[PDB]
Amino acid sequence: MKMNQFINALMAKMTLDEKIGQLNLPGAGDITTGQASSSGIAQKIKEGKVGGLFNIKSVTKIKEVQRIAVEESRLKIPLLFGMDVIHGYETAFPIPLGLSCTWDMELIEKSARIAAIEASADGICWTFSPMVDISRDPRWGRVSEGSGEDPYLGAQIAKAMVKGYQGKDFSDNTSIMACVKHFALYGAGEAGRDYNTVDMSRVRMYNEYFPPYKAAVDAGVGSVMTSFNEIDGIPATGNKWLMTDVLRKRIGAFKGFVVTNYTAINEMIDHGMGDLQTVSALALRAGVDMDMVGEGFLTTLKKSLQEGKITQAQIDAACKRILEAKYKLGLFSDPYKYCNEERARTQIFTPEHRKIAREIAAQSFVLLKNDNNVLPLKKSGTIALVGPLADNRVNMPGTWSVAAKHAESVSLLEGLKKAAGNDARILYAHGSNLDEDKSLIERATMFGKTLKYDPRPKDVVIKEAVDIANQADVIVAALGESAEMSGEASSRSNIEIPALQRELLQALLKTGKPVVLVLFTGRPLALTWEHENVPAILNVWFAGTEAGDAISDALFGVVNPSGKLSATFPRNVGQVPIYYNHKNTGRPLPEGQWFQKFRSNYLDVPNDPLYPFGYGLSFTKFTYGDLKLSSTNLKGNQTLTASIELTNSGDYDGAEVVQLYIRDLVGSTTRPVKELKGFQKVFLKKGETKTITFKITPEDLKFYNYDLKYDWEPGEFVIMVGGNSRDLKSQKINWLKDP
Amino acid sequence: KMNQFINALMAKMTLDEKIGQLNLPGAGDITTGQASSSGIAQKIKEGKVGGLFNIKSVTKIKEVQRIAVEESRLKIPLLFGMDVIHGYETAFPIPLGLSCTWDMELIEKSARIAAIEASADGICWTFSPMVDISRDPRWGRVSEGSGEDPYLGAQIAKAMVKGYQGKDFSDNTSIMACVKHFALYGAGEAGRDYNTVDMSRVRMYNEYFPPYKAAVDAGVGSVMTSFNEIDGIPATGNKWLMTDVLRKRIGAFKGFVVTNYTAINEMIDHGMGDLQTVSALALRAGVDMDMVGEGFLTTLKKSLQEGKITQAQIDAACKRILEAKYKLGLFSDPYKYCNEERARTQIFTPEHRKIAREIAAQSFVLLKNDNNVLPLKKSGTIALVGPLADNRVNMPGTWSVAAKHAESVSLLEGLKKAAGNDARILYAHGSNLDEDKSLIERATMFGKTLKYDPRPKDVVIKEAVDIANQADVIVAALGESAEMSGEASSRSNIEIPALQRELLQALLKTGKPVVLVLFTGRPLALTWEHENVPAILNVWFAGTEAGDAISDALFGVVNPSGKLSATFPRNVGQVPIYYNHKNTGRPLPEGQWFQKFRSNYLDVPNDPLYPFGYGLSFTKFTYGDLKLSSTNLKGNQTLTASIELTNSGDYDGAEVVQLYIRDLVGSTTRPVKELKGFQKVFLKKGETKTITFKITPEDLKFYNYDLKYDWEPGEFVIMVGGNSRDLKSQKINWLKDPAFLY
Ligand SMILES: OC[C@H]1O[C@@H](O[C@H]2[C@H](O)[C@@H](O)[C@H](O)O[C@@H]2CO)[C@H](O)[C@@H](O)[C@@H]1O
Ligand SMILES: OC[C@H]1O[C@@H](O[C@H]2[C@H](O)[C@@H](O)[C@H](O)O[C@@H]2CO)[C@H](O)[C@@H](O)[C@@H]1O
Ligand SMILES: OC[C@H]1O[C@@H](O)[C@H](O)[C@@H](O)[C@@H]1O
Ligand SMILES: OC[C@H]1O[C@@H](O)[C@H](O)[C@@H](O)[C@@H]1O
Ligand SMILES: [Ca+2]
Repeated sequence: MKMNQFINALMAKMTLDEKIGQLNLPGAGDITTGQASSSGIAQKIKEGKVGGLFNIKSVTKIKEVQRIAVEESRLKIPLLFGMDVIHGYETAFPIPLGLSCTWDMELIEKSARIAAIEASADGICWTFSPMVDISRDPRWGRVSEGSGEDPYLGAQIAKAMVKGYQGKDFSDNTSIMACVKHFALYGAGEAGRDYNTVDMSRVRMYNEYFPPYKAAVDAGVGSVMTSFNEIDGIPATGNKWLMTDVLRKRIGAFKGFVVTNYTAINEMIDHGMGDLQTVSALALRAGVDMDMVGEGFLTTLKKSLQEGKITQAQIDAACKRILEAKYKLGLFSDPYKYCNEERARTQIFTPEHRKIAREIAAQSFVLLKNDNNVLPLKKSGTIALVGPLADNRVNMPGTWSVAAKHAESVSLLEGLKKAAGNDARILYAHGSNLDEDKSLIERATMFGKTLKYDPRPKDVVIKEAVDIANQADVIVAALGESAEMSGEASSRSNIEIPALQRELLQALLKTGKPVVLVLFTGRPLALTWEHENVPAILNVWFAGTEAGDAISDALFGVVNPSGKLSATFPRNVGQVPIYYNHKNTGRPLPEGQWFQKFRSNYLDVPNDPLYPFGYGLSFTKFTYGDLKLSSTNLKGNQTLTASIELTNSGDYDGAEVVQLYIRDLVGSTTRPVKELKGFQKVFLKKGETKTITFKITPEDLKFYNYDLKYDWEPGEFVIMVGGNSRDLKSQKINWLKDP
Repeated sequence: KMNQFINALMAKMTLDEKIGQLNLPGAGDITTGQASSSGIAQKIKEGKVGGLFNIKSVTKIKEVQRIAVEESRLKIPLLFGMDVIHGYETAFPIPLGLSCTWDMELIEKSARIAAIEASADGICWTFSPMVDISRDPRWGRVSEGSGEDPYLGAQIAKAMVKGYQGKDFSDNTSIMACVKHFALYGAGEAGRDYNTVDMSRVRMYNEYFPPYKAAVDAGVGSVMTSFNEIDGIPATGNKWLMTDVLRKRIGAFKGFVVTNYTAINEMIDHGMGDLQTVSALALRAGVDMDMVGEGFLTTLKKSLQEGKITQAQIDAACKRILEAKYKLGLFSDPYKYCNEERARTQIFTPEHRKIAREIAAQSFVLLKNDNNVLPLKKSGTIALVGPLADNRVNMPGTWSVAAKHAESVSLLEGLKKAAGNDARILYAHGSNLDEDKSLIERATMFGKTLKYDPRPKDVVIKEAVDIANQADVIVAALGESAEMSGEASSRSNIEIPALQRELLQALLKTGKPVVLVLFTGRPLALTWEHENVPAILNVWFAGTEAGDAISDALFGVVNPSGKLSATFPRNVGQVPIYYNHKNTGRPLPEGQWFQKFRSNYLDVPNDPLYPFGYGLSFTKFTYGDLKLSSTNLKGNQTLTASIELTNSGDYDGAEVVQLYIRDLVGSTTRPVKELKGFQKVFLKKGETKTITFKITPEDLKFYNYDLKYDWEPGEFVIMVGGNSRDLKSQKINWLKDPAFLY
């Protein structure tokens, strides 16, 4: 009895309403433990009207709910239990944007593995993750959930995430089904405003935005979630071209199912697509399989079928897909597969898990500036820790951490005191609130992620910090955003550090003491003034439940920072969108020659971002020899070997991310000045040299041309290697086809 | 006839002579007195020059044309072109400013006068109008266009072509127009000039193309390509664009295509290949004339010998250039536009300046007028303060290459004239343009300098404050310099320069009522100014008559009647923000900012500061309820929509009544509203008039997902008011007629 036979047999037993019921993923409402079977959701499950549920927590609650299905519904079809497990379950790793800066695919996969272990131990068998939306717009709150602006890096991370979640077998009780989102183009919302209109050409979609989604699918992701945005004037959720012709294009078949985003079907009414029945039929016809919360499928599909607006086959295909996911997950052989109390008791938020998170977090930090050897700090003397983010636990996990043990996180103050012990004195001061305008603080600290609010006049509180700082040999400024300043529906028209904090920072600098800016953020910020005036800048994103410890490992040099930016840091928001893989234009500005009239440039700011893609410093220094190519004249399907000597020429052991970029000089369409095509993170002891090697083939040269044909064209290419997208060793080559 | 004449001419022509017609080189300096031995002379004699541009003075142009007529083998005369953008010697407001008149008659007149002056000076071809839609205030070239709306843009494009070209090309008072820049130029990424452009086909057709199309339908003689790529192919080499779109219908276009300045050569930089390759690409795409770069002149013959182009491609391009010259009357009289007497009497005349002054005053947009600050009483004392208070050469704005910049009327000048003996005007610099001198320098190129005060800003501010304290009202002339906009004048910051904001603050702090007369070439972020300044008059850049026109507004000689053609954002973080937007699936209900999980920001409302079509008056206008002839229509019927407008204020005035239509449901998402009509009407104080609009299914059509141009049966909302924001509305139902389905 293989899957297809079993599933066909089952569906032959089902009524029309039961098939439709499988397509329903409703909101659950409150469920009183001890009386699940008589709760609001119970009746629906009993009537076969529920295919799955989500964001229900605890194996105890889940088992009982699952028992209603197994024992009290006619066919005893078990439910899927999903959740947003985004960057950890109870143990929280850094936010995804932070994790992507590790450029370490092993660590990425590992964090996903541990998340799956924890979530599955607590009854969850399906996560709405990874989010792989490409974005070039820092205003958008959701950049925190993604992996930056690059399709290659993004695609690599997609594979790592899906593999971590899903393992080699869906039926394993430590593996959960992943869900790539949000298909598609969500990250191009106009003016960085969440949910706003998206528009772009087909050729831009294929080269610049689609690749990460495709990587997830090729990796075997089990499901796909639709996006809130329209494309070509049709909401993704109702977009047949996208959901059928692209997603399920013959060769490269996606086998899983498509679930809508939260009431995305109903929102098509607001989009302007028609009434609930109309937009529901549109969604099903497009290839949508499961309806999240809005119940458009449940309440309208029969009427449409009776009216011949949809077919039985359409309903059947969607039903079968849901049932197949359940079968693959092991639910028809054991509906309680993911419900073991002892696993939940022993495998969640363990000391070992927290240790791994701590180690992973330290490798996500990006050191953006370190003048005059300020870092690492000596573990002696006195250290002043100042800022609205110095001593707060609940913000450390950042946004999208619904299952995290927020109140058990390690504050920076806590982590610092511990690491220092009796070797160094740690002094503390609030310094300032998150921002002037209390109402902004409030909407930025939703979901219980509150900060201590100081009712005293800002000058009073600053004077307090300055006077404390004057007693220290070095100041550590913990500034930046709060957790919920990014995330969903957290768009900012201003991407600077809040004025109040900058005013505070100014006061700290004026003490004359060395200041280290420890920066908390869920997005790229505009930091020109900070870069000019602060000796050392460490971007720690949001590091998770172990933030305080991981950050202290960095500060004292237990761990040498090795992160690299996966997204461009602009000089101001007026530069947006600014990104490394751009076209040359017909009037490029020669490097270093800002400003030039009649070139492509601004009157009031240079063209360069502040920090480019791939940027990141170390406590040590890395020296690149000259790029060596095995050939500069290639023919057909040959392999080019590119190699380079890398030397740790600094004072500390450390790792660096070696990056490979390729520029296609001439094409039938304009080609980007460069695109990432490989990378390698390597650790080097002080004074050690290693040969780093990349192997290139024509596959690395391919792109989607004007007719959307994926292929490469003969001609000249530039091969580049270095420690960021700007500082590169390069060499030109000629690559020819052959008859 | 023309066809027989040109065919015969072309039969006499050598390959090189045909190629030469396609050349539009830079001229280099031509010493008046020895044009026939100048640098450009030899090339003309050899038949290598199809035309020239930016040569000025009928005297010079006459002697250059003589070279072609008397000293070339076939005597084929030249076109003479120029950027006549908003007036020749008499400067009208910058285009964006002109757009705010919402007066198509006035607009056509300004073009008419501009053609009269240019043609009188030997010019027979203008690189105008630029009709690029833009939703990005950062782009300095918004100043050259007409805002963010396709319908208003299309109406203006039509009015401009009509004004220039008149009834017949061969009139010595008509010149050939050139709609630019085809296409999509105004969507350059991050508002940085020349930067990458990218969008969907369906957005192109509904949102960006219409103005270009109206130019063509109005009979524009030529089209200029743009610098941006499209779908990864530079416009100048984009065959789909230049041939499939531009020349889709039978005899739709029929004119010729010229490249932008070295746009072919720049395709090399784009990454499309070498000069020959990109030249051949351009010719195949449908480009006919090569501006400055000489890629056509130097490479076409080789490409032809190599089979990369065809003879017929060269012949077709050459043919179009000759037809242009034929239509313009050049083969009948190569000197037609070369009359010394016309040039002496018909240019920068008192009459022309008067008209410019009239038009300018109609282009101003009154953004705020609290507590009846405006209009000013012509009595007591008035303090004029700001870096734009007393400067002539900036008044004409950018793209005013033929303007009499130095003869422009400064604001101090106009005000003192108007005040006469009735009020005393007091002046003070207040501050420089910006705290950054190198920014000032680069923002005041092309000779448009501002006098620089080397004293400490605080000393100068105090100087102005002490003057202000002597006045009963203060007039602050602040904003941009002329060349802070225009080409390659992109700004990442769209506020009034910080130094000036600081000055402004010190003025308000005097307790005196302050009027902000704002000089700008772009929308600016003005939330703070709107919050603190009693009155705000946006004067754009009004031309050579700026001071007189502005003074007309200030004292109430002319009741301001302009309305924004582009949205004013609260900050650059909202960009792009525009009125004709999609609803999204999570729209923020009106008045409800902030709402979590709706489409909105944490730190700023969704609303711009001032919406499309916004404009105040010295008086007030009351709208009655919207009357519709029917709520249930079928097939090709006419809906009549009427409304009572009443002047309920204290002054005579005009207001622009705007018609918007919303298509509620569609096979694709439809914008929450679209401008579909307008009428500007003058009303005596207390007068009431019935404004009427005729609506048909044509007004309902759009380009669907498959790019089919059609309307769909269903509900629509008809809206009327003096704002894209404040409207009377009514829903209707419109069905197809089964009988007439074809
Ligand atoms: O001046 C208008 C016209 O100038 C064009 O050429 C520039 C050129 O780019 C620059 O190198 C030189 O120093 O100045 C000349 C003339 O100003 C420019 O390329 C055009 O876009 C511009 O419209
Ligand atoms: O909670 C996450 C989820 O909430 C969704 O519904 C919101 C709803 O918009 C709001 O009115 C209510 O107060 O909170 C609920 C749920 O907390 C929201 O629409 C989703 O996008 C969001 O992911
Ligand atoms: O929680 C389920 C879904 O809720 C939606 O509102 C979010 O946009 C998704 O990212 C999330 O997976
Ligand atoms: O001078 C002719 C052309 O020069 C170009 O550089 C400008 O961008 C065009 O708008 C202008 O018409
Ligand atoms: Ca190539």
